Amino acid sequence: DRLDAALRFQQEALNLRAQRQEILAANIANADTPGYQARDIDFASELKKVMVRAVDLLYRVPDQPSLDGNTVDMDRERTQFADNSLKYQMGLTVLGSQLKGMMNVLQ
Amino acid sequence: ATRTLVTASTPGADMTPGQLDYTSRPLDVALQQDGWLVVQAADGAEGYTR
Repeated sequence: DRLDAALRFQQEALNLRAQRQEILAANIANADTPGYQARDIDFASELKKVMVRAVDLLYRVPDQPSLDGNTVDMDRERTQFADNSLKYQMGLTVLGSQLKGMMNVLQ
Repeated sequence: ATRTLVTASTPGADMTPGQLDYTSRPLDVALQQDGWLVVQAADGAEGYTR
C-alpha cells in the first residue's frame, strides 16, 4: 500500500538475494560429499513471480564428471557467491538511499 | 568426459620356461615347454605347478 509496496519491491528482492546466498553457502559447504547435486534458484523468474505473489530450487548441469557423483564445481560456485554478495550489497545501498530520501523529505 | 582414472591390473602370467641346472639328483624333474605336474592342493581340488 503506497509506501508499503514501493519499499516491498526492494525488500522482496533483498530477501530473495538472502535466500539464494543461503543456498549457495549450503552447496559450497557441502562441496565434498559424494552423491550431492548442486542446486540453485532462477533469480529473475522467482523475483517476477514473488512480485505478483517456498522457493522452487532446481539442479545445476555438471561440467565434468566425477566418480563419486559430486556435481558442485568450486570455481563456479565461488564466482556465483561473489556475484550474489555484490548484488545484495547493491540492493542494500539502493534501499538505504530510498529510505534516507524518504526520511529527509520530512525535514 | 575429460577425467580418466587409471587402475593397475595384472594379466595371468608369462609362461616362458626358466633356465634349468643339472644337479644329478635322481628324482628332480623338469617339464617340457607346456608341461604341468599335478598336485593335490590343501582344499582337495587338484592344481598344476612346475
